Amino acid sequence: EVTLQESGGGLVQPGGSMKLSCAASGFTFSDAWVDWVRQSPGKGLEWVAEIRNKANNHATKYTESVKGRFTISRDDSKSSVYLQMNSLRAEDTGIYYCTSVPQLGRGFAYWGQGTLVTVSAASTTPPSVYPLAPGSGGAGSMVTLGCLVKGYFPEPVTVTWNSGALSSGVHTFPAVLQSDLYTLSSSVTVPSSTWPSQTVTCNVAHPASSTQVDKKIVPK
Amino acid sequence: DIVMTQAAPSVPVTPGESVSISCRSSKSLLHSNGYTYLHWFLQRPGQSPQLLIYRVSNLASGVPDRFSGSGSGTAFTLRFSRVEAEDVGVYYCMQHLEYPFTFGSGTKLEIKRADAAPTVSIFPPSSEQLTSGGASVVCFLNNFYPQDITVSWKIDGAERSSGVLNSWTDQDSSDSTYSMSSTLTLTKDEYERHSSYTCEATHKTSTSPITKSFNRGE
Ligand SMILES: CN1[C@H]2CC[C@@H]1[C@@H](C(=O)O)[C@@H](OC(=O)c1ccccc1)C2
Repeated sequence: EVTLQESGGGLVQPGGSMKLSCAASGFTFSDAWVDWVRQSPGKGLEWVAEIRNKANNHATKYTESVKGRFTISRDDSKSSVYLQMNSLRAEDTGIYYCTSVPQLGRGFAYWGQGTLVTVSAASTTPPSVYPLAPGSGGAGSMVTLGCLVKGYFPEPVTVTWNSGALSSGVHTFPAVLQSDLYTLSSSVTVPSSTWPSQTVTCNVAHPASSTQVDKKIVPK
Repeated sequence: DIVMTQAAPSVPVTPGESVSISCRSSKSLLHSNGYTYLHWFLQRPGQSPQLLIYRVSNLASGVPDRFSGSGSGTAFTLRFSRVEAEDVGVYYCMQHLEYPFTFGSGTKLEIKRADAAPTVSIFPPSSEQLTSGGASVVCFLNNFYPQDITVSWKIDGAERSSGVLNSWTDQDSSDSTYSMSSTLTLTKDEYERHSSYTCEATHKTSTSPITKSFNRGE
């Protein structure tokens, strides 16, 4: 059962420090050469650093733009690799993925889920959540409801509907940033026979501020 | 640095047909050890990249038989024997010969399907938002195809352009449609100075804009 799980990201001050971790399991970590790749709009996927295995003297290699600022390291006894990031810049903002080359010629075979790093002096702010219910009477066959999530920072927020029980007719859109901070919409379409007879609630979480909010969509 | 080029920024394909994606390197990726270090990855919308093919033609574990790769030196091709609607995503090639490792810019696979008009819904500001001094009017243009659409907002018939926040979803992996959210951001004071709020969508499926509107006074 192979998995790589990154932790340690989130909002960080420009010029500040942050150390990402990545825990491996399900494969022989000690033989693998392990790398960090990040993604940004502007470069797409970008290789960051690599640390080799003990047999290859744990050697490290870094991309030019982070050399001297980032340090990659590993602790085979905990099957983990780390990326200590110093002197953080806006160009360092992106999703960072832990990935490994388990054996010679295998390529980046296993990847973690990714951890968003946002290099910004702005501060963490919770979201407000507003139900979006139809103006008129339904009918017809299907009705669309929504939840407006606004005023939060940084990304991401997770939105579910009926705690996950409704997912097939949901579109949670990318958030938009402007003066009010982030603003995101999520819509859900269900039969007119489901709502308003059944409770439809959107559940919003914002891990940065540890905010959780459940809002029921009620006919207006 | 070695430069990886994926000319096509996207490629449109109909489910059931075969298709190929090309990648070129600026240097031969053939190593002294005899292996060619070129791999292919898929990144579905909102997920991490995942390896599809390592060293030109070797399928990775769990990858569908429909994928294959070929190529040599500086030119490579990823092929699908039969595409499926769930194949939407961005496909990247990467050279793993020299440091720094480098990736192509990716080619987005776009599934072609029958045209579909948007289901357009408009929402007056929630009373909860109004008590807080806010008046965002939200409009969803959902499940439409092809992907381009235009949205115009009108307040008592006059067009409004500033304060509009637009967001688009990636192509749906099950039904190959696209959706868009458009929010007109107003303060409560501004909201009350007028009464007609319309979200008008123009899309290839109709010669007439699709209009959804309401009146504040109701
Ligand atoms: C061109 N080579 C060089 C540099 C990139 C690529 C890669 C590869 O050859 O697979 C490297 O080695 C590994 O990543 C590896 C070796 C043993 C065990 C686990 C991983 C060796």
